[PDB]
Amino acid sequence: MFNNEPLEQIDKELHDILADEEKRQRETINLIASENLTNGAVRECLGNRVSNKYSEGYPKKRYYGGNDFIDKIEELCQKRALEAFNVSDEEWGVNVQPLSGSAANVQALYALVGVKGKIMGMHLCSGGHLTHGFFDEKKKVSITSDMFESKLYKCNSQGYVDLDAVREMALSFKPKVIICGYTSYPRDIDYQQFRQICDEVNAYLFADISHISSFVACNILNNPFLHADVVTTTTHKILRGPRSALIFFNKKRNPGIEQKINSAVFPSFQGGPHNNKIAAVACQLKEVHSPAFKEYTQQVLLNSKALAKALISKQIDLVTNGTDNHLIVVDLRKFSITGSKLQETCNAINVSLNKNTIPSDVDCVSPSGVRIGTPAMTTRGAKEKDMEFIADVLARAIKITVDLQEQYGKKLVDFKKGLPGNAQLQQLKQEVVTWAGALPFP
Amino acid sequence: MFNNEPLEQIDKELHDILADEEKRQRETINLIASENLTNGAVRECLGNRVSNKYSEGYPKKRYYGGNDFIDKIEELCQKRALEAFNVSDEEWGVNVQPLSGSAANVQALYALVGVKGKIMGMHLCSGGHLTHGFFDEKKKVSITSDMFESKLYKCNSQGYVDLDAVREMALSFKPKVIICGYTSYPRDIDYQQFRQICDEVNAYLFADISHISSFVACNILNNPFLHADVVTTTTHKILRGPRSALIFFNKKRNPGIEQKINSAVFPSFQGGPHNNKIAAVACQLKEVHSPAFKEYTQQVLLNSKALAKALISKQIDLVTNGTDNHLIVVDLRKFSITGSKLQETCNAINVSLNKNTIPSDVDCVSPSGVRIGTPAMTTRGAKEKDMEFIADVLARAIKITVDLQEQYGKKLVDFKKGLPGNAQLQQLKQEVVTWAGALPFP
Ligand SMILES: Cc1[nH]nc2c1[C@](c1cc(-c3cccc(CC(=O)O)c3)cc(C(F)(F)F)c1)(C(C)C)C(C#N)=C(N)O2
Ligand SMILES: Cc1[nH]nc2c1[C@](c1cc(-c3cccc(CC(=O)O)c3)cc(C(F)(F)F)c1)(C(C)C)C(C#N)=C(N)O2
Ligand SMILES: Cc1ncc(COP(=O)(O)O)c(CNCC(=O)O)c1O
Ligand SMILES: Cc1ncc(COP(=O)(O)O)c(CNCC(=O)O)c1O
Ligand SMILES: [Cl-]
Repeated sequence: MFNNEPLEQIDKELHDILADEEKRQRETINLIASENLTNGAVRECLGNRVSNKYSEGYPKKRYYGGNDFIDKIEELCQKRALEAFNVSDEEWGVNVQPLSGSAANVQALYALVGVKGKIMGMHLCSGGHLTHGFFDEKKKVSITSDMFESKLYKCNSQGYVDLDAVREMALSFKPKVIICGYTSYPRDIDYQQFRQICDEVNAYLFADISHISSFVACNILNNPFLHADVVTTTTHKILRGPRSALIFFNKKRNPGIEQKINSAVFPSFQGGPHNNKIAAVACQLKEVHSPAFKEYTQQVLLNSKALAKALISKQIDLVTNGTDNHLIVVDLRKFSITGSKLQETCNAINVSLNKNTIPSDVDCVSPSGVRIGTPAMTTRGAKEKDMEFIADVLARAIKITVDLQEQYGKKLVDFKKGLPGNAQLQQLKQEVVTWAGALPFP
Repeated sequence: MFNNEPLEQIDKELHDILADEEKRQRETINLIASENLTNGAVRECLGNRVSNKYSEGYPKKRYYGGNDFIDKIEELCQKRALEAFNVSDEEWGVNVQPLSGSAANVQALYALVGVKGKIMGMHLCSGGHLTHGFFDEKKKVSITSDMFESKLYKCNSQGYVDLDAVREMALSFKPKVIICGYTSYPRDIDYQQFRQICDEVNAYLFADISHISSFVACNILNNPFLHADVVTTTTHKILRGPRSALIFFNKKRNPGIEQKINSAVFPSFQGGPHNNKIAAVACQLKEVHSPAFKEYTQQVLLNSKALAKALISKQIDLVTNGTDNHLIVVDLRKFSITGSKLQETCNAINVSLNKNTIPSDVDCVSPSGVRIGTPAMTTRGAKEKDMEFIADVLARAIKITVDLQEQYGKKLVDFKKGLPGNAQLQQLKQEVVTWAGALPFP
């Protein structure tokens, strides 16, 4: 007593928009550091009938009948996750049920410190995530500044983590958790140094490696698993999985952490797991452990380096003057434009990026930079030689933005009046489209 | 630089388990009150490339480029949602970003009362959800008992909500929110009466209609939208959508509630929306508003009434002695067996149900009932006449359970040694498979 005609038939209205979306993705230079493109197999898992099953709890201990094959999927995903990050199931545990990065983080922090517990994270404007305790004088923007007592460490004026500031703050504030691993941080992290500050104050070491996970799995960047108590990561960014998350926990350093984290995910926060996600994660984690995926990840850093190098060669300034990873933050102060303007300009030419703060940004109403990254385009086969074009396209967009602002003014509503039908923008779009639309698309 | 082989080729291990899961779903009598089967259209949305897009924020106010077609999908889903529940966009608003029911509830409660705020919900044992403030003597089991101050009202010894007890509790405790609408409650709710109790003590009325949503839309059961300040619902149960949730809020009764709820969902709790979910939710919400779907939902209640009636005709006791909705709770005290034993027995014959408390239960270690429901089997085409067969199968399972406990003992670990290779169970399983396997399966 259901309707089984295809999407296109049942809902032509929705099917048009999705078809539109697919054309825009195919025809965009996607430079969002946190985006990627999933393969057909990951998307086959996400559409699988396994999302019909309620399976609250954990393997073998399910509050519903008929969970025998769901248990195998969930245990396979845990296995592959410990394999991907080169950890022993004797020493490390992983919860695979968290619905996304933000949920995973609030859950993991709750497990460690409880309500009113103290945490330390990097400030938003310095590259930290919302879920690392972010707040404003005006309000407690994240739940992690409200359900917990949070304190925020800033980076220095060059953009680097200042460990002397982290230690000083940890000694006076005495948090139970210090969060490192970030959202728009272009350098690697001295986890050992964090571990040393946490041992000093008897605080847990939380590493959120969502943005850099693939590097950690492939041994290209530092490994927080040598030093960290908890490691969270989303699966949808550089790792190239579905939208989901993983909480890793060190049983050897913290006996009984396993039950606290598992009880935090369920029944404290979540109800039913999303088994289509877990399937999809299982599938991508198998790809992650092959040497082919390591080649992809290597290519991501090779593209990021080149893209950084080409922008500097066109007199564009970068936070920390470079990158150790997949992402760059461009400082736009020398052109007297905002990242909010460059994002609209770039949207008009099919270039996807985001506005981003820089260390000198006092207020998020006008961020002075944009963040870009290479995972997505590296998935489409762009090589090092291809990065000069992207750098040229971004250079041209900055210049057009400067022209548009001169003509129409620094007010954002006014600036947008300048964009539609602009002949250079139409010309740049056409160039962007022709190159992007040519690339392999999963 | 990706692998585009199909799922079967890239990951044969995982593909087999999923083919196994599909076979088990096809050949199971699924009586889980919270489960259903999605059509191929909803599953096409869930596997769509729209899940590649980061779109943190709300339509038009997005922190990333390239969100033009995502904004249309997200505004289409909100529109279709308000249409489905027969509310005007001038008086009612809806957030469509919550990842699941538990998230929706914690977010909505936070919006209304904040950390340390006071809430009242129905106790777990009496049919309430975990997210309605559930705790026990030993621990704050749900975050809704810890981040909030919760108190729990019980149903009477017959299983019905005791409004007198809710009034008494509200006057002494003075909560800021009262939650009604439940997980294992077999009757309809007098929301007006709740609205009257909330106006007395200036509390918000929260209706969680996850289990009865299709009835509320189709106008078969009482409508909490006439009375409630907030309505939450999952989209994966009787409504038959993907795994997601909706928060509805009453703008007329509560000017400014829109911002509170939207900011609670993001950036307080969540990060990026899962756009494949929102597409999927959009698709099914269109079906929900059709006359075909009302027919389905009427059939759910016609099946549930008949199933109640046939079980009573075989001397099986039901909590409240019947049902006004899609679900029944069988009291197993007269047979001296537990619901945990009947769940295993039923799992051995491909009958999916869950163990469930009844009002006399003092421990969730030994629940005295099972909950069953008709949405799933109703989706497979089962009519009123077919409920006698389901009732026959359940009666036989209870009888076999009694026999096995007699032979092997009351101990749960001992009882399971009875189940494998049991000739009658093999006979019953075979009978279950034959009827289930033949039905229409989306
Ligand atoms: C949207 C989002 N989520 N997590 C983030 C962001 C980022 C972000 C968040 C915000 C943000 C989001 C919600 C609330 C607030 C507070 C406020 O509006 O004052 C800021 C703002 C910006 C920008 F550039 F507009 F200033 C950026 C970006 C990755 C998009 C961010 C930065 N910078 C960091 N560090 O992390
Ligand atoms: C799994 C789950 N989520 N929300 C529920 C449940 C239900 C449930 C939760 C629980 C439950 C879940 C987690 C933690 C606890 C506390 C404890 O184990 O002591 C109980 C137990 C049962 C049962 F029957 F085993 F006793 C049932 C069922 C729908 C499965 C439930 C009941 N009864 C109610 N009212 O609501
Ligand atoms: C370090 C980090 N942790 C957690 C999250 C949360 O992920 P969800 O969106 O799945 O909640 C993000 C999101 N990253 C935002 C961005 O870089 O675009 C992140 O960058
Ligand atoms: C009334 C109610 N509200 C919210 C939720 C939470 O939904 P998620 O599982 O999607 O978090 C449930 C789950 N229902 C459990 C059951 O009846 O089987 C529920 O029954
Ligand atoms: Cl999903």
